[PDB]
Amino acid sequence: AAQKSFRIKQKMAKAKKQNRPLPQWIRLRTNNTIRYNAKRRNWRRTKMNI
Amino acid sequence: GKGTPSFGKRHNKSHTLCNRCGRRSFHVQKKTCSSCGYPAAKTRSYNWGAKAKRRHTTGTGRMRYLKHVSRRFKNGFQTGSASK
Amino acid sequence: GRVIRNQRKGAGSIFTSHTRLRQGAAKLRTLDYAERHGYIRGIVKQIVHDSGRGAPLAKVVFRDPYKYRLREEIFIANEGVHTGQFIYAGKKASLNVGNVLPLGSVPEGTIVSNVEEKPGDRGALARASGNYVIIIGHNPDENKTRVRLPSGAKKVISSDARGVIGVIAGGGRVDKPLLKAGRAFHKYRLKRNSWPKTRGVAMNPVDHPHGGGNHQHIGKASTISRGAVSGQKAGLIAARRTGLLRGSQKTQ
Amino acid sequence: AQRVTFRRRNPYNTRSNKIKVVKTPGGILRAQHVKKLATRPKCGDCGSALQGISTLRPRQYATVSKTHKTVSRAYGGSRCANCVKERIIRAFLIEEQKIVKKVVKEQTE
RNA sequence: AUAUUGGCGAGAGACCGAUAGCGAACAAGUACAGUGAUGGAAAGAUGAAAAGAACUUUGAAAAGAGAGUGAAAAAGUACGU
RNA sequence: AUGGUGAACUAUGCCUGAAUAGGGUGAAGCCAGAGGAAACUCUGGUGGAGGCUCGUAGCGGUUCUGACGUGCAAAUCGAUCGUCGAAUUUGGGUAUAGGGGCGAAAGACUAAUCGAACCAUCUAGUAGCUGGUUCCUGCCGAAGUUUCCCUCAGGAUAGCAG
RNA sequence: CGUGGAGGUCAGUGACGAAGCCUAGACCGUAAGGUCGGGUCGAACGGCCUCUAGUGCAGAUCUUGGUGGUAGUAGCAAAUAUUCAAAUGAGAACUUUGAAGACUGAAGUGGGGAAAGGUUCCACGUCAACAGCAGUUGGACGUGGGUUAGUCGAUCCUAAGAGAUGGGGAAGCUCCGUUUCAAAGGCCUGAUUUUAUGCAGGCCACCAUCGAAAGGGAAUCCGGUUAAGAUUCCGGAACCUGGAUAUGGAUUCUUCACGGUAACGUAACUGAAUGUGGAGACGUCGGCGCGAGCCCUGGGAGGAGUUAUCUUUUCUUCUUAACAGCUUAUCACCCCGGAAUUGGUUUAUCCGGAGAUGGGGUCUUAUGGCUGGAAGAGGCCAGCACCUUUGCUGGCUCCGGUGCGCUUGUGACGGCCCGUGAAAAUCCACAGGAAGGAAUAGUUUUCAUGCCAGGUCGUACUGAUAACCGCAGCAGGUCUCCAAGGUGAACAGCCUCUAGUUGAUAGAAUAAUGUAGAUAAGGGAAGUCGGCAAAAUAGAUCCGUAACUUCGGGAUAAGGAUUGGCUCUAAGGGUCGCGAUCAACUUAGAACUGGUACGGACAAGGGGAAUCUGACUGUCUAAUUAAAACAUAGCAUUGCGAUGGUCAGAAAGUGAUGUUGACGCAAU
RNA sequence: CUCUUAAGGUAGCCAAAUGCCUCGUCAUCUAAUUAGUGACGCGCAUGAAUGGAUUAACGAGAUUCCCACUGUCCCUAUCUACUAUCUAGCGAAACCACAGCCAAGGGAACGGGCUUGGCAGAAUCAGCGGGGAAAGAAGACCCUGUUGAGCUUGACUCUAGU
RNA sequence: UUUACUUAUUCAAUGAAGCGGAGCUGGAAUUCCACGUUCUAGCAUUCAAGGUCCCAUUCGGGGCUGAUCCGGGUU
RNA sequence: GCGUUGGAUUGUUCACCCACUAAUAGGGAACGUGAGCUGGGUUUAGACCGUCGUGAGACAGGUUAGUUUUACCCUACUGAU
RNA sequence: AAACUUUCAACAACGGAUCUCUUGGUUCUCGCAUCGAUGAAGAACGCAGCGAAAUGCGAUACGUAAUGUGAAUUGCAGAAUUCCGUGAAUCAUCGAAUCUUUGAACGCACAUUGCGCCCCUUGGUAUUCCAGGGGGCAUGCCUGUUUGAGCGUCAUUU
Ligand SMILES: [K+]
Ligand SMILES: [K+]
Ligand SMILES: [K+]
Ligand SMILES: [K+]
Ligand SMILES: [Mg+2]
Ligand SMILES: [Mg+2]
Ligand SMILES: [Mg+2]
Ligand SMILES: [Mg+2]
Ligand SMILES: [Mg+2]
Ligand SMILES: [Mg+2]
Ligand SMILES: [Mg+2]
Ligand SMILES: [Mg+2]
Ligand SMILES: [Mg+2]
Ligand SMILES: [Mg+2]
Ligand SMILES: [Mg+2]
Ligand SMILES: [Mg+2]
Ligand SMILES: [Mg+2]
Ligand SMILES: [Mg+2]
Ligand SMILES: [Mg+2]
Ligand SMILES: [Mg+2]
Ligand SMILES: [Mg+2]
Ligand SMILES: [Mg+2]
Ligand SMILES: [Mg+2]
Ligand SMILES: [Mg+2]
Ligand SMILES: [Mg+2]
Ligand SMILES: [Mg+2]
Ligand SMILES: [Mg+2]
Ligand SMILES: [Mg+2]
Ligand SMILES: [Mg+2]
Ligand SMILES: [Mg+2]
Ligand SMILES: [Mg+2]
Ligand SMILES: [Mg+2]
Ligand SMILES: [Mg+2]
Ligand SMILES: [Mg+2]
Ligand SMILES: [Mg+2]
Ligand SMILES: [Mg+2]
Ligand SMILES: [Mg+2]
Ligand SMILES: [Mg+2]
Ligand SMILES: [Mg+2]
Ligand SMILES: [Mg+2]
Ligand SMILES: [Mg+2]
Ligand SMILES: [Mg+2]
Ligand SMILES: [Mg+2]
Ligand SMILES: [Mg+2]
Ligand SMILES: [Mg+2]
Ligand SMILES: [Mg+2]
Ligand SMILES: [Mg+2]
Ligand SMILES: [Mg+2]
Ligand SMILES: [Mg+2]
Ligand SMILES: [Mg+2]
Ligand SMILES: [Mg+2]
Ligand SMILES: [Mg+2]
Ligand SMILES: [Mg+2]
Ligand SMILES: [Mg+2]
Ligand SMILES: [Mg+2]
Ligand SMILES: [Mg+2]
Ligand SMILES: [Mg+2]
Ligand SMILES: [Mg+2]
Ligand SMILES: [Mg+2]
Ligand SMILES: [Mg+2]
Ligand SMILES: [Mg+2]
Ligand SMILES: [Mg+2]
Ligand SMILES: [Mg+2]
Ligand SMILES: [Mg+2]
Ligand SMILES: [Mg+2]
Ligand SMILES: [Mg+2]
Ligand SMILES: [Mg+2]
Ligand SMILES: [Mg+2]
Ligand SMILES: [Mg+2]
Ligand SMILES: [Mg+2]
Ligand SMILES: [Mg+2]
Ligand SMILES: [Mg+2]
Ligand SMILES: [Mg+2]
Ligand SMILES: [Mg+2]
Ligand SMILES: [Mg+2]
Ligand SMILES: [Mg+2]
Ligand SMILES: [Mg+2]
Ligand SMILES: [Mg+2]
Ligand SMILES: [Mg+2]
Ligand SMILES: [Mg+2]
Ligand SMILES: [Mg+2]
Ligand SMILES: [Mg+2]
Ligand SMILES: [Mg+2]
Ligand SMILES: [Mg+2]
Ligand SMILES: [Mg+2]
Ligand SMILES: [Mg+2]
Ligand SMILES: [Mg+2]
Ligand SMILES: [Mg+2]
Ligand SMILES: [Mg+2]
Ligand SMILES: [Mg+2]
Ligand SMILES: [Mg+2]
Ligand SMILES: [Mg+2]
Ligand SMILES: [Mg+2]
Ligand SMILES: [Mg+2]
Ligand SMILES: [Mg+2]
Ligand SMILES: [Mg+2]
Ligand SMILES: [Mg+2]
Ligand SMILES: [Mg+2]
Ligand SMILES: [Mg+2]
Ligand SMILES: [Mg+2]
Ligand SMILES: [Mg+2]
Ligand SMILES: [Zn+2]
Ligand SMILES: [Zn+2]
Repeated sequence: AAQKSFRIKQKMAKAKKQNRPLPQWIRLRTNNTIRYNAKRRNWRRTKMNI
Repeated sequence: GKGTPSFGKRHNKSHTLCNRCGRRSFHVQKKTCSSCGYPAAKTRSYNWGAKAKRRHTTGTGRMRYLKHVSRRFKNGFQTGSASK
Repeated sequence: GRVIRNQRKGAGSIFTSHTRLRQGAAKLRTLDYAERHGYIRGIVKQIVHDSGRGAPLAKVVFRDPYKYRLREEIFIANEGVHTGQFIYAGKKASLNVGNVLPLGSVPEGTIVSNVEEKPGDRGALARASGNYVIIIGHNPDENKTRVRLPSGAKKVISSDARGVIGVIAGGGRVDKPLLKAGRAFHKYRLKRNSWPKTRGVAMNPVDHPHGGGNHQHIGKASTISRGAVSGQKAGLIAARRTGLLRGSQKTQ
Repeated sequence: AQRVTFRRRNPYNTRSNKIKVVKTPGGILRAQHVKKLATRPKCGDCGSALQGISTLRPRQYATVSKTHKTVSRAYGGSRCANCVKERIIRAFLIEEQKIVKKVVKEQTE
């Protein structure tokens, strides 16, 4: 809203920090079932619902 | 109206984040979480809501202390040190 | 099958009185030693309009007999009371318009207003604009005063109950046609949510006893027993008679 | 012509969001938010505006000297001169009448 | 002595074998939907070992054609059959 | 049926804010003048009233039964329309919760849900009713009739069949 | 007959290839099926005797998944519109730059915000997917950067309301109630300084708390600066609050100031409890006055454009913040004076022996002027140097006018109400007079100057025909501020300036049928349920206007005429001393003039005579019904005097009406 | 004078948004009127705040006539833009037992198939609305069910309250 | 059935402030009556001055009365 | 074989009348023909009346308002390769 | 005759059936008794050289201490190889600690990272103002302590 509560801003900060692709050195680990970031969020696709 | 034109007026949140459970089920005007019942002392749960109980029950978090209680019992709640 | 409107009124959600702009409860002074034995003189500071009330109110300032300070009271102004007028309240006060006297201290035929039903309730009777109570007699033994109320009822009150000499100001108010739904709207906007009124015969059977039918009609007698229950008391409750009133009032 | 914007986040024309269009030394038009105007202090007896009293918002009176808020008379920045004079005359005459009433009571008994 | 679809620790089965078996064999009460109470998936398998195709060539490139690895590429991560 | 969740839509009250060109008409009040024996009539100005009126923005939604009707859209688009200064429009805050609310009343509205919302559970609710009911071959092989039934699309009973 | 699993057995088959799968190849069985070969493949599996079942599918609008024909089909057609060239690139209708043509046309397609979103902002790299064509571009992808506050908000106040406590109810989850049937208290200080506290002198209370990013409210502006932040950074210049403080000033020998007849003035100029008053603090509409900004316009000092011709011309720059000092109003008030021949006076008719007019004064500082801030800033130019940071050097930034103008602020008024249009925090003042107070000196941080500090959270961007909601990059919906020129009554329509955009898949043809827009001889509703649709009318000025009527209307009734352009004429004003000078539009008339056109586009009533019906304005079936339905004012009936009427609640020491009281509330 | 159960339709108003008969009768309006209007009234079944009669003004209400006006029509024609069309790119859905030429016959009494005839030649494009008893939806009408629900009432059985 | 009593119960108010019974003073016959406020939009608060007694001194402090007593039943 | 009409009233089929005409014959085709239209009537939900019903409501009685969806497939037909 | 259509086969597609796998589920049995104001369960936010998650943890943050084992961890980087050692490890064990903001949740509030009060202390002259650090302040109830209230009430001076 541009006048947001600190709680909201903290949640947005966490969302920004976790808005990234999978680290590439994962997928090199020994067993590594993980293929991609399946929890990736985008502002144009799925809203955080606060 | 009542369909697409009415959905355009939806910009006022009925619920916000709950301090106790963090679910965005804290009704702003009722000042009551629809999910966990905050600020009631008891946590809201119902025996008809078995799935909700399972969602929020013990073991669904990290059990910061309860997870070690069992090992402490197995050792008999000892108090000293291993004493090389 | 549905809770009817008069039933819904009792929950007091949207049917509470709109009291924001009101000046405060219009009450006599608390019945104290000064009024019980002598009199106390106050001053009429303002005569003001009360939202939702036809009669004007008089703000009257008295000295506090026990502490150095002023106490403002909200009387209902009697007609002829003016700002800067000295008001005398008590057993020993004079028989002048605006004074507050015990009912037993005034002669028969006195016109009073804001009359206490019981001594010290600070005014219950003859409070609406233009209304008044008439003192019609005293019974000194077992001290009581017989009075006539605006409705024409005769009431026996304690002789220590107080009233303001005169008639409530603002009389004749209902003589002017409202002339307009908007004027009724603005009248009730400052009283309560009782307007406009949908006729029960214009509703469906679920909504009202009078609802339904291939014609608008009550269907059964609109006179309803006093012993009827909530949801049934629509129409003329416990009516002794109906029809255009032809004859005299004040039944003997 | 140059058009201006609100300088606060309040976008509504409320009583506390009044603006005036001023020209700056940059040669450009800009909104300047204006405080609500002050009401003159008023006589406690008649309600008329008190002569000689500065007209400020309530808390501004804490930032000015006593001279701006008072008048050198028996009721200063509380009652106007005519109301004070009426108080003088009423007090004197009523006290004199009290003396007269007392002596009349004493000489009628 | 009795109860025990919860908790902790164990031993088992003429049980099911990834549309089955718990909803969930997998970052599953997850992703996601709903204002909300709630609702709630899909999704296992290269190969013994990445040895996951050096290098050449065509193409802007993705890629192709060779070459090569491998028991097998009629196993090329769009991977057992 | 039991226990919960909703007034972010909308209905209504409240609290606090905000919004509404330009015209027509020309009410009270007021000024001057004329006629008249008088009583009093009459005239010209002034003024700027009204849930007045034409008509913007707005709010609404009449008709084309126009467009579209696998849509731009689970209600829109165009033209034509009602209304447009008060029972006006509207933001935000607040209150009223399901046999309950709210209703200038249409059984309307109460989150695309209303002649009783939504969610979960009771619940795999019951169904004389509809649909389906999974390999082969061999042998035998019907009934739609009797009686009783709150029975007449069902059953019991006897009969027919293995 | 076949399937999953189990006991037994064939010391069964098998990496020299189990199972599975494919196979118009072979064999057996009537059949369910069984067997073999070939291919594929890779780790298990089978015959027989028995055991056992979640054991056999074509269907159930079956379930889940997958796939077709339809079909390269329907279609990708609203929002006026694109074009040329270059650059980049593998590739350009779509990217970038330039050019051109257009549009939004200030009630924006502009500039900001509120809710919401949450990084979408910005840069670099970059195109697999997404942008229903494309793509080198992007709100995409990858990686990073970015949001700076004592003064702007939150924070604080209370509003409708929400809600603990004390109590009461409820089996209970919990309900009521918000000052109540409560022993509900901190702050002053005599004295104490065995310790400024306990004992102990003495002052105040009918009560938690939450509730507004639009209400209330302490205080900040200008210039510059970034890729992206700015009332936050930088530079300068202020202000408020809290605190600490020392000088100067003031005051005092008549201790707590003087002056003015007064209204009141001031640099100050003691003041506790307690009390009182004010501010905070309030509707709407109408005209009028004033201010600001804008618009229009003259002269001049610059820059630019046009220049065949004309144009002392067209466009553009010429600005001044918060804050501070002096000064400046309407209203209001004071002194003198005593008014009928009543006068003063507003657009609006109010005022005066309760003291007018008049003369002279006082005040509020909205507001304006001058000055400081501050020209050093910003703006506009010119002459220079220029491999960089880029730097200079100078000049000018001046003086007017106008108004039913637009927007906005404000003042004094007036109209309206059975409507009279918040609260609290907070700040000040007054009354009072507790107390403390001076002479090799006391008094005053409401006078000036000086010192210190001002935390926390938000701050980017969009705000919508792509950043919100609507399944989406959806023709829908979603609160608000600013607002140029012309025409014109006008925020209408139409054109333009600033700003922004040029985005909607394209190309080619021009069949039918469509959708949208038009026209039509003669007739003129014969069409049709029905004039549905369309047409006709339309602005303004002048003339003229019926029935009926509640006397207000009907009414723009009806029905006529005129309207361009040009050249003139007349009338309507200010200021100064009849004259001088200055100034803006509105009205009326006349001549002339033309393909008799002229509200020339745009814009813009069809009218009349009646019947039914509802009085009117208003309201509803969001998404098939707008009506005669509902409401309404008016009328009438009903109950009720509070130990009450009507109505809530499971109950309550519980509620609504009720901050009420029959001119009321409640029910029809 | 009576009697049904008290009274017995007054003032008004009407084939009226209330009149069956009914397109009532009379007048008028028209060339012609089941329309309109004005009358009439033993009025199936008008009528007095279940308000009667009337009413100026108002109305996106219903209705008749007239003037103007017109492509509503006689009776059609023409023009513009965007489609449709063709191309590049992009690319769905409904629906689908199997499919798609008829006549008659019989047949579950209206065949694409069966019988008998007629016939019958690849692959197709734009249109089109005869048919596919075309699509859309387990007919909403109707009946049945010992299936409900909303609503009503001296139904049966209860119940808050009082 | 009508009536009394008040402490149960019930209602209401107030910051539970003046209630009940006596008394002093005056008037008039053991009884009765009276027993601080009414031209005026002023003011009314500091244990109240005053009177009196005590102490203790330079500041002053305390008691009584002013303002009757009794019952503690808030009304 | 060929034609068999224009109108007033009514949603109307029917009826009736005016008028022209050679004549204003009768019928069928799913009482032809709604993915051809239209929607006046009938035939949901709004509303009014009268009669009936205690009432909710009823009326083959009157009245007013009331969304008419899809072809691009196959065939048929019209034209075109 | 092609094209087209249809059928079959091969190869290639589409798709993910079948088969074989199985650190999962399901059911049965056996044993055990241990959450929390010493702050639980749950939530929010953080923490790694390079992590978005899962898992672990809490500013001592994929962990500290202790004990055992005895040389790893491993995707890369880095470190170490004395590793005949109080010593690797994402090891096991686990008795000592830490344990942000919360949460029954406790100074008051909470749609605020809002607002107090007390004590000790430090800095700014500073008991009073501002700031930093440390420690505190919920409610009901019980026992006790202390200080009190009531002519409820006893005795005593009187
Ligand atoms: K009824
Ligand atoms: K002053
Ligand atoms: K409009
Ligand atoms: K129902
Ligand atoms: Mg709805
Ligand atoms: Mg809400
Ligand atoms: Mg209230
Ligand atoms: Mg009424
Ligand atoms: Mg009504
Ligand atoms: Mg109705
Ligand atoms: Mg009922
Ligand atoms: Mg009834
Ligand atoms: Mg009806
Ligand atoms: Mg001053
Ligand atoms: Mg599974
Ligand atoms: Mg499988
Ligand atoms: Mg929902
Ligand atoms: Mg697989
Ligand atoms: Mg192989
Ligand atoms: Mg709301
Ligand atoms: Mg109008
Ligand atoms: Mg529309
Ligand atoms: Mg249509
Ligand atoms: Mg279509
Ligand atoms: Mg209905
Ligand atoms: Mg079953
Ligand atoms: Mg046989
Ligand atoms: Mg059957
Ligand atoms: Mg099995
Ligand atoms: Mg094999
Ligand atoms: Mg085959
Ligand atoms: Mg293998
Ligand atoms: Mg089975
Ligand atoms: Mg099958
Ligand atoms: Mg079958
Ligand atoms: Mg199927
Ligand atoms: Mg399927
Ligand atoms: Mg196409
Ligand atoms: Mg289209
Ligand atoms: Mg377009
Ligand atoms: Mg360009
Ligand atoms: Mg335009
Ligand atoms: Mg334009
Ligand atoms: Mg960008
Ligand atoms: Mg694309
Ligand atoms: Mg592409
Ligand atoms: Mg490139
Ligand atoms: Mg990015
Ligand atoms: Mg501020
Ligand atoms: Mg409560
Ligand atoms: Mg608050
Ligand atoms: Mg504010
Ligand atoms: Mg910015
Ligand atoms: Mg600065
Ligand atoms: Mg001086
Ligand atoms: Mg004068
Ligand atoms: Mg404005
Ligand atoms: Mg910003
Ligand atoms: Mg912005
Ligand atoms: Mg914008
Ligand atoms: Mg969206
Ligand atoms: Mg003009
Ligand atoms: Mg024509
Ligand atoms: Mg013509
Ligand atoms: Mg004609
Ligand atoms: Mg006709
Ligand atoms: Mg015809
Ligand atoms: Mg007709
Ligand atoms: Mg029309
Ligand atoms: Mg006319
Ligand atoms: Mg007329
Ligand atoms: Mg009406
Ligand atoms: Mg509708
Ligand atoms: Mg409609
Ligand atoms: Mg009505
Ligand atoms: Mg009659
Ligand atoms: Mg009749
Ligand atoms: Mg008639
Ligand atoms: Mg006709
Ligand atoms: Mg009657
Ligand atoms: Mg009737
Ligand atoms: Mg209307
Ligand atoms: Mg046939
Ligand atoms: Mg036949
Ligand atoms: Mg067929
Ligand atoms: Mg044949
Ligand atoms: Mg053929
Ligand atoms: Mg077609
Ligand atoms: Mg067809
Ligand atoms: Mg059926
Ligand atoms: Mg059905
Ligand atoms: Mg039966
Ligand atoms: Mg039932
Ligand atoms: Mg037919
Ligand atoms: Mg058809
Ligand atoms: Mg049709
Ligand atoms: Mg038809
Ligand atoms: Mg119809
Ligand atoms: Mg109907
Ligand atoms: Mg009846
Ligand atoms: Mg902890
Ligand atoms: Zn919660
Ligand atoms: Zn005064």
